[PDB]
Amino acid sequence: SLQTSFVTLDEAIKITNRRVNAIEHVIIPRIERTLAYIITELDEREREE
Amino acid sequence: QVWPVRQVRPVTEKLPANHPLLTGQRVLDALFPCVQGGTTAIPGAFGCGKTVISQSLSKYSNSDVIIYVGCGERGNEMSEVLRDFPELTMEVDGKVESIMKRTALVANTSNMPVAAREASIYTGITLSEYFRDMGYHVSMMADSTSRWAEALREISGRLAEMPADSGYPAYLGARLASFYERAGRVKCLGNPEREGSVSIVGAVSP
Amino acid sequence: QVWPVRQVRPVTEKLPANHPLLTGQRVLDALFPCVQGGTTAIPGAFGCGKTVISQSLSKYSNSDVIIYVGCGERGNEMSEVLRDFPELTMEVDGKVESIMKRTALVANTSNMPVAAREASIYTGITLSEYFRDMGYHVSMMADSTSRWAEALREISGRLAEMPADSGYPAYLGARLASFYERAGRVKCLGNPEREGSVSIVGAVSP
Repeated sequence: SLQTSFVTLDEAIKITNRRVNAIEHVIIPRIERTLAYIITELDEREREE
Repeated sequence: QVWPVRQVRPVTEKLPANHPLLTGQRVLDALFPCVQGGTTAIPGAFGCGKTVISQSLSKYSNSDVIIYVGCGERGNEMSEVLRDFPELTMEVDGKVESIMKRTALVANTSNMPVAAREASIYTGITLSEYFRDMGYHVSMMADSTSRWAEALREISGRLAEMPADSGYPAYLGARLASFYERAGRVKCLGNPEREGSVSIVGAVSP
Repeated sequence: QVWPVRQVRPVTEKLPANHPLLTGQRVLDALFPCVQGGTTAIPGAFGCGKTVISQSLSKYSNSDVIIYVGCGERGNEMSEVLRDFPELTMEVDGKVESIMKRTALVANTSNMPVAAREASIYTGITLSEYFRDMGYHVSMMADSTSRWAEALREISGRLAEMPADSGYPAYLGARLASFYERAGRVKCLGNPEREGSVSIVGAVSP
């Protein structure tokens, strides 16, 4: 019982660790880069006005 | 004697820095030293601790004179240095002599005019220049540089300039570079051919 | 023949496209083709150097005459094309002749005067129009129209008009539309009943 639960736990832990790795190292950079772009465009428009 | 502010008194020559800046704290000295006559940047945050370096530099230091400037500060540091006149005394001769004799204070609140805040930072360099001409070694505490940047932004807004970047004017970086040009070890016009140095420690509040 | 540059040459009637414009690259021919007499745009940031794509278009093409014009590029582009075209040679119905005999150049580097560029583009379209009346197919590629836009911005700004969008004038759109409108496959006006055609390959610099 112990070792069967151990291997199932290993499967679960590797998949969830992979998921958190993916979301953290993928989703965020695009988000803050778009934040930089949007603030830059807003400031440019204001200076032109 | 009367000396205008927006320039540098000429010096005979600049020599390379060749002596460490002594610091009482062993950390920041044997790991990340600062050379005498150099330029340093320290961050500034509410409660992180800035007096820990200022007091140690004022008391325990190979420097000859201290000058503290700033804009938009409180009277609390002023009363602190008042109390440190007897307390943080250095016993070079085994006796209590006040750091007042070895230091000069200048501070401004936010009630003061914008140009006063703008020009106090230049004034610090002017005083340090006057004392480095004497053949001495100076240390500058250019507190609250971000407040100086805001004062310059306000001045430009008054004069109706274009917001080059983030509201700040165009020439901020050039002015900062000119400000930090005034440092290092030098030797000035005279008969005995003395030598001196000037170091800067600008606080930055991101 | 003395001919004003800003006035359209009269024609008989307009006609659709029927024949494909040859493209050397497998891509842009089997995927995004262009017609012999249409209009194309190639916006692309720096680094790519799409000028070489323009060179490939001029070098090989099923057209009859090729006219290259320059707007604020470097003389080195001229250097490649002038050095290379005399070397290159091809035949159609017998003897082989260098492709330099079937091409015309209008060089204009950025060091040249600013306002001259507008003129240069207009002379280019005029030359291609005259050869359109000849009863041929002429593919032109104009490089760096953004330089023309900047020059127009600059003449306006110096003349002190009120900028419309991004600092550029209020009439860039109509001017560009009219400049591109001089194109298409038409039927000439003559008893020998020629059939002319002209296409444009404008290059945009984001």
